[PDB]
Amino acid sequence: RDVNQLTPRERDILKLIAQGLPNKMIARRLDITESTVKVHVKHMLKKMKLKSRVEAAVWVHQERIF
DNA sequence: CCGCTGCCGCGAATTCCGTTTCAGGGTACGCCTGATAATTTGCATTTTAAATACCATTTATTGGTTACT
Repeated sequence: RDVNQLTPRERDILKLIAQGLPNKMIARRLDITESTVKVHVKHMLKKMKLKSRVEAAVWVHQERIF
C-alpha cells in the first residue's frame, strides 16, 4: 500500500533497495545474514503485492517526494 | 743504295681543405587541325541510425519460514 506504513527497519531495507544496492550488499551494509534480508524482502513482496524491487523504486521516485 | 733526321705519341706524388651551384648565342610571322589534358556523371563495395536470429554458462530473484530478543 503505502511506503510509510513500513517499520523503521522495513523502511531501512526499502531505502537501501531504492538506493540501488543489491541484496548481498544490503547484508554487508547492515552486517546481517542473507536470511534476514530475504525475510524482509519477502514480507515487502507479500504486503506490497509486487513482483520486483524496480517497480517499487520507480514509484517511490515518481512523485519526487524527497 | 738499310744510313739519319723529324715528326707524332706518351708521361709527370699523397691525402684533406676552400669556393663564387655562377654567368655568356643576338634569328618571324600568321593559319587550320588533331591531340591531349583537362573537366563533367554513374556503380561498384563498404559501412548501415542499427534491426535482426540463435546458442551460451552464470547471478538474480528467490519459495518462502522455524525458532525465539
